[PDB]
Amino acid sequence: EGSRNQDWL
Amino acid sequence: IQKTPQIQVYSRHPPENGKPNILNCYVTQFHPPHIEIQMLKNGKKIPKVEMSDMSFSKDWSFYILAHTEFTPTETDTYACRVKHDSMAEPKTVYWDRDM
Amino acid sequence: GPHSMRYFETAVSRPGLEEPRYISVGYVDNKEFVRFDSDAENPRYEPRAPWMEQEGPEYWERETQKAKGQEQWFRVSLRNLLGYYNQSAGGSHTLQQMSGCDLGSDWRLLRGYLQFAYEGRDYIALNEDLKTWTAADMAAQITRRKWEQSGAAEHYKAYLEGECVEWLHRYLKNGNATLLRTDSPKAHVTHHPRSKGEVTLRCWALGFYPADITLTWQLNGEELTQDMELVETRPAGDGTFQKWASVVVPLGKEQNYTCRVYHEGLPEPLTLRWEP
Repeated sequence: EGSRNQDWL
Repeated sequence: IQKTPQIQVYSRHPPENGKPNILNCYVTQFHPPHIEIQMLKNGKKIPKVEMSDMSFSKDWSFYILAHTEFTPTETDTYACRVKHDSMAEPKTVYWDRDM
Repeated sequence: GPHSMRYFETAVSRPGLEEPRYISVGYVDNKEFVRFDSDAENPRYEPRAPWMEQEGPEYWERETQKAKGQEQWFRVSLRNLLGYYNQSAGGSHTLQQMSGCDLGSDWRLLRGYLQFAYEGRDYIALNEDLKTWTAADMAAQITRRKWEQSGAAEHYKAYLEGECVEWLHRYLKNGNATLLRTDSPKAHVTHHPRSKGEVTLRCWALGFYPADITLTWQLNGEELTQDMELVETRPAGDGTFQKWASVVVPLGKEQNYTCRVYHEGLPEPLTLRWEP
């Protein structure tokens, strides 16, 4: 199952 | 910097003149991922060429397998031709049944 | 042996009123098991291993939904990066991400990964401690500062330590033996006369799986890793792989030389000499 990135780069 | 593709051309099974086989063109280690690959029979574009999906390596590099059905003969030559931003001219690599 | 799960994500921006192409590939024990491509007919996560049929439509809902969000994330990130590097409109740019799990053979977590690349060069990575960031370029600093500000590492650490591990545990039992496959190599040496009293000995290994393998040539117990030729290991197209390694030696004295092949699925290395 994939992860959800948090704050953008 | 962009990365210059490495190319190998070889058949799936051991070559035997007259015997149907699969020809692979494996291209690796390139960036950016946009690339154009053609497989050639006696200088002419082979139609119906299986092309795997975009993939990359643990070192961030991209690679692709191209393959087509084929029958090696004594006089037919086969080749892979690749165009990619990292190279002025397209590169052609000739199948070599020993390599 | 140990086990792993990875998701390799890519967003590629190309000039236009265009949207970046977002591609996400899942891997369990290095074998592609799921995939999502934003240039698809019907953009969704597709199974790539047979044992993933087992998962019902609800799974695919979540994951593809999860994908659409990542797709946005990459799109914004891609724009910020253009700023950070002072790149002007009209470029071809690429942003990559690897994240995931390593388990020992006790299925106990061994290590999480989270790293990014821009233009195919390391940009930022979560450190093994899963709370500090390594940032390559000067431009990566501002991301680091920002993510240290928001405590991003705690968000990933939760995922890498929890869900990633559990789901991998789940995939492992559904995949079971399937991804335990090994096909051992078959080896021979082809004998190629040279000029100048020589012969080129080529050691071949065919039909093996996984790709990992080592081939060596030995003159008298000594290991000639010295001016032999290799090729990058190559896929056959059929699920197996091939490789070869050559040395150049005096013919007539071919018993002197010996090739060895090392592969998981071998009871023991293969020793072989050119057979007249």
